Amino acid sequence: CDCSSPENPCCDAATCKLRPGAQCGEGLCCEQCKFSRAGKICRIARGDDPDDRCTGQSADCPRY
Amino acid sequence: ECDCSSPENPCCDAATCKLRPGAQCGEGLCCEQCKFSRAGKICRIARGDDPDDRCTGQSADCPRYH
Repeated sequence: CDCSSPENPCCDAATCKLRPGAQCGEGLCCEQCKFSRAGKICRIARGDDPDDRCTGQSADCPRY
Repeated sequence: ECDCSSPENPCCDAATCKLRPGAQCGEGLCCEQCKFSRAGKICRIARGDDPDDRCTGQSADCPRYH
């Protein structure tokens, strides 16, 4: 399934796959079942590291 | 807090539980030896007329194509 919970409205109940038009159902870079905009900051870094940012292409917040 | 779900994962420094030097990931269909898979690698086979899902080259998840 594309959603770990059957309560999640981002997935069609009948198939447990993403509902029509949906790109995601969870993650720091998921907003109303769509990918966050590319470059949205999703993890604050410390020391001299760059902040992590959303890809536009995925719902996880990857290491930059 | 941590970059790996399990302390056994060698992709993370044991002392900090953050990604070891040079690592980009520790898990996921688009993670290969603690590095992101190449952009466009197929990571989920689709059916009917759907495009297959592909790795981004900048994340370790396998996202829905768009």
